[PDB]
Amino acid sequence: TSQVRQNYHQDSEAAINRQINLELYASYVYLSMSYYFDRDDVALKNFAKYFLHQSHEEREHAEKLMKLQNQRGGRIFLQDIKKPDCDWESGLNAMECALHLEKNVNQSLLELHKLATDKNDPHLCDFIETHYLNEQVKAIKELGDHVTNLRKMGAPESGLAEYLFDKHTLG
Amino acid sequence: TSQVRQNYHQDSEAAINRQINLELYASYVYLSMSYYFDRDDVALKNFAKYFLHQSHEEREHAEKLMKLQNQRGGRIFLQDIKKPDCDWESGLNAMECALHLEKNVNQSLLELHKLATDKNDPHLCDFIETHYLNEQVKAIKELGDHVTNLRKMGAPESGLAEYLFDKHTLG
Amino acid sequence: TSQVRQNYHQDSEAAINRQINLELYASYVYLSMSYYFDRDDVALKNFAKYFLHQSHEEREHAEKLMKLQNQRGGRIFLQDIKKPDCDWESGLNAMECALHLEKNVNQSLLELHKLATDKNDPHLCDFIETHYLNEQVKAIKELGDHVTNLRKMGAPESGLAEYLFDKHTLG
Amino acid sequence: TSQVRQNYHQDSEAAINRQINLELYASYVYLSMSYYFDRDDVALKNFAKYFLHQSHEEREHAEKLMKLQNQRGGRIFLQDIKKPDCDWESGLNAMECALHLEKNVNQSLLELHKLATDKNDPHLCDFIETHYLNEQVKAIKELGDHVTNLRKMGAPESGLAEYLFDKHTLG
Amino acid sequence: TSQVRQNYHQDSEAAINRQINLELYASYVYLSMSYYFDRDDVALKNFAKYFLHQSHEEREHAEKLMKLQNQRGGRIFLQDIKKPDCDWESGLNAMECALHLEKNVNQSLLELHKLATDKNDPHLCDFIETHYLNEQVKAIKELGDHVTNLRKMGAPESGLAEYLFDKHTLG
Amino acid sequence: TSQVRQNYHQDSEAAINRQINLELYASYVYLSMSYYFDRDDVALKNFAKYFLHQSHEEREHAEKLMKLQNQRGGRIFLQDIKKPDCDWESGLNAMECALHLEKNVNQSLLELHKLATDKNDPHLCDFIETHYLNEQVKAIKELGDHVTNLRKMGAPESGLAEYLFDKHTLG
Ligand SMILES: [Cl-]
Ligand SMILES: [Cl-]
Ligand SMILES: [Cl-]
Ligand SMILES: [Cl-]
Ligand SMILES: [Cl-]
Ligand SMILES: [Cl-]
Ligand SMILES: [Fe+3]
Ligand SMILES: [Fe+3]
Ligand SMILES: [Fe+3]
Ligand SMILES: [Fe+3]
Ligand SMILES: [Fe+3]
Ligand SMILES: [Fe+3]
Ligand SMILES: [Fe+3]
Ligand SMILES: [Fe+3]
Ligand SMILES: [Fe+3]
Ligand SMILES: [Fe+3]
Ligand SMILES: [Fe+3]
Ligand SMILES: [Fe+3]
Ligand SMILES: [Fe+3]
Ligand SMILES: [Fe+3]
Ligand SMILES: [Mg+2]
Ligand SMILES: [Mg+2]
Ligand SMILES: [Mg+2]
Ligand SMILES: [Mg+2]
Ligand SMILES: [Mg+2]
Ligand SMILES: [Mg+2]
Ligand SMILES: [Mg+2]
Ligand SMILES: [Mg+2]
Ligand SMILES: [Mg+2]
Ligand SMILES: [Mg+2]
Ligand SMILES: [Mg+2]
Ligand SMILES: [Mg+2]
Ligand SMILES: [Mg+2]
Ligand SMILES: [Mg+2]
Repeated sequence: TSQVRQNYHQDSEAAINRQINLELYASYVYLSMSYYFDRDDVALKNFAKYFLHQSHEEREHAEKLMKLQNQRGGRIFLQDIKKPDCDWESGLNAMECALHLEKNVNQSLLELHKLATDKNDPHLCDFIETHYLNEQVKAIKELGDHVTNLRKMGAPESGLAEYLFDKHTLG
Repeated sequence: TSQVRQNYHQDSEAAINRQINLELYASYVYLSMSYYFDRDDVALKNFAKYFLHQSHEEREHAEKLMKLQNQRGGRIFLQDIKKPDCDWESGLNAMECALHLEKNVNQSLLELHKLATDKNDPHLCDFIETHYLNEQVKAIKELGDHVTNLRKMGAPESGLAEYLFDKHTLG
Repeated sequence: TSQVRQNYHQDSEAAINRQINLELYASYVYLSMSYYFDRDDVALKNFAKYFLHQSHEEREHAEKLMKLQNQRGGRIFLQDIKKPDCDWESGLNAMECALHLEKNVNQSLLELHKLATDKNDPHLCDFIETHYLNEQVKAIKELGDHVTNLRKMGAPESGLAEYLFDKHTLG
Repeated sequence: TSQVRQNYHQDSEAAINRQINLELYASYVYLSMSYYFDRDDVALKNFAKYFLHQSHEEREHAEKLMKLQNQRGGRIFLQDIKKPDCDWESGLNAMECALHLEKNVNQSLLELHKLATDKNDPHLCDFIETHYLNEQVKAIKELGDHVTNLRKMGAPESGLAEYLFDKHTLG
Repeated sequence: TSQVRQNYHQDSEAAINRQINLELYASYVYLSMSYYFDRDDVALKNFAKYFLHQSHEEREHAEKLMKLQNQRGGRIFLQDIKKPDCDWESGLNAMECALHLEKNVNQSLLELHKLATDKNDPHLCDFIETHYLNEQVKAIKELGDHVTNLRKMGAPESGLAEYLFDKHTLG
Repeated sequence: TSQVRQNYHQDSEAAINRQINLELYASYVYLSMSYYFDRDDVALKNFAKYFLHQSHEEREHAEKLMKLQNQRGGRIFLQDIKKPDCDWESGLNAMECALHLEKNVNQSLLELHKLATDKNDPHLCDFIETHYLNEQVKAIKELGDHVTNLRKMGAPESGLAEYLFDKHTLG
């Protein structure tokens, strides 16, 4: 029992542990997407850099939830990080799968907030709002914008489209 | 139907469209107040600059709600911007009408927040808190302070009062 | 009756009030065009910035006519700002509608100048020439140039065209 | 009755007055703790500076709640500041009493937030979250860390422990 | 019994403890005066800053007497800080009450010096002369100067007077 | 079949995929060790920073083997990252477990080199020598040095030992 713990429910402590695992899974998916574009048979350098930066951001999102667990007096509990569920076939197909991943992560964060509201934990509500909810909203909007451009340009059939998008939008 | 929309109720999307129209109406009122003080028969230069800056701020408040509608996957819907409801007769009477306008805009924002709370939209609650609620509180306090000074100085009878307030408080 | 008024006809004072309303209407149309390109299903960032800058310019054109009314001893009279008359369907269709708007605003300014010539108001003629007539001529030429490029590139069918125009001409 | 007051309940106005008194009491306790370490029979200079800085922070927390009362149109109501409830016997015993004080102040702030939630005051909820709740969480964690180090080093029996902690952790 | 104590009488040690309490009471009175001028129904910003600076100075006067108690080998003994004895009704009435407070604090310091002279404590006499007696003389003179200006200007009836004093003398 | 592949055996391509998984496992172990020292009941800040830096280094070791797979024309194949096998009980016990981990990673790299020598792959031998073998030798030596210091200082019984090591060697 922690000398610092106060107003922190056991169900919130477990939900934070489940959230950490998800953030580490998203980092793994973005790492797989990055090295697919570094292959000699795909070769889109800016797509690779974009997905590698997204992988590093998800690892920072996980480390800050681990900081929070200890700040409130909970105890961290880790599980296996699952292999990504997948072949990426093109620049367009990868951005669409990244859009569905960020919407999944956003649904979990909204569920975590409902729980923290039921347990009357206002410090935890503000933590989630401050550091996670507008970041997901901005990230999902950006991926939607990217998917729209690739399609209007002629992807996935026009191989010229993904090459020029690589230079102008990601470059 | 929007590929980015998530946890965003149709009633919240309509209430945001109504909010935009109000912000544009406040910009119009402040523009009318500014050019009344630029008249040769009134001639208070610092009152004119103060009200013109307030007009530009309300236009920025409107553009950021239009940014938000698109971020969440809603669709903007515009209506006519009504002519201001009015003659401004003095520096004091104009500050009192500006105080009643900012309290009207604050009542609408509080209603928008109650709705967003009923629909369990925590990203929208935090958006309103972060960018709108303490700004209205600071603005209403400032106008109250200004009205109190003009009255204690002898306005609207002392024409010396509004001249000296123009130089010391707004100058 | 104004201690500063001289050689300033009542018909010129009313025509200036009508001109102000038009400038504010053009600002509203350009604001609607800007946020259409910020939508997740269109996503042309440079088209959005171009139309937002045009909206701010029309608001400056209106504020300077309000300055002029007071300089000559007239009195400002405001009316409702009408909702824009419209769906924008593409980058090309929006530039064509902007070209027709700037030609409408130019026809009103030419009518205002004919009136000021009939009333032998040479200060008002020079004001319109100095600050409004070559600006409309330059603006209409620019929009004509933009429309010509989009068509020759394959718009509105080639979705690649509007993407590349966004980067090279507006970027 | 205040020309600026809006959506601000009498029960919230009284609870804010009670909160101010508590913040001033915490400043007084930290001032007593500081000068105990400045005594010739204790002589821990860095312990004295640490507790004096904590006293100044609590006085800033009180002044900002007094600013808030006036911002919302309430009226400040002051009571006597009670003498601290105490002999501090060592560096360890003082950090443990500071940990219990910061947890008491946090329980009052959580009660104030529940009240503001019942009265549907969202500006007051965000004020408390922004400026008070993560500060208490960070402060309680820091004191827990300090207590743990002193005990593991051999306090309160090892007089070497508190001397070396003074130089390395607070120095 | 203190290894450092020398030529320091028990009656001087108790009189220093009583002096500390008074300095903390003066800080509390100046804090109440400051936030009265921050109210929306008074609104004199420079009066508020002046009284807040005076509150911080009285807290420094108290901390230096606590430093002195320990320097000479005495032991600090704290009592409750009483609520201020009061409604401030105007800028003039507040300066007059501040003038009577600083004369009360000066009478206590003169009594403390008589005692230190009877006990032949020359280090304590010089301490009081160096750090306290000319400061009270300068402070009382300044308040007398301020009261004289407000009255000659027409206070408390002329509300213009306190506004202009706020800008010129305190601004 | 890869247009760039040359002198690169299928058994080497699989052994590189197994090596990647191990590097990611070591990053996970070092991340768990870091947040154990950030707990309020342990509180060794420099131990936490040391283990977090080691976690980031192992992730860089993995990304460079993924770069190498693609450089030679192989294809990356990912597996689940296993949860760490463990309670860390003290600073000493954690350094000893880190020493055994780095010796395990070194045994795998030596096996990978024997295989690359059997298949006469000299580019792969030099890659492993250049970027991995002296790094493990330096890392194992450093951990041995750390374990020796903690024991000679009195760990795990002397809680003073791990505190002072935290400040002098890691600080
Ligand atoms: Cl708890
Ligand atoms: Cl939805
Ligand atoms: Cl005329
Ligand atoms: Cl109210
Ligand atoms: Cl003595
Ligand atoms: Cl081969
Ligand atoms: Fe991201
Ligand atoms: Fe994330
Ligand atoms: Fe404003
Ligand atoms: Fe607004
Ligand atoms: Fe233009
Ligand atoms: Fe124009
Ligand atoms: Fe603190
Ligand atoms: Fe506090
Ligand atoms: Fe918030
Ligand atoms: Fe003073
Ligand atoms: Fe004093
Ligand atoms: Fe002297
Ligand atoms: Fe390492
Ligand atoms: Fe490694
Ligand atoms: Mg599996
Ligand atoms: Mg935010
Ligand atoms: Mg009407
Ligand atoms: Mg909330
Ligand atoms: Mg804020
Ligand atoms: Mg209509
Ligand atoms: Mg010209
Ligand atoms: Mg008592
Ligand atoms: Mg915060
Ligand atoms: Mg009493
Ligand atoms: Mg003498
Ligand atoms: Mg002197
Ligand atoms: Mg297992
Ligand atoms: Mg080498």
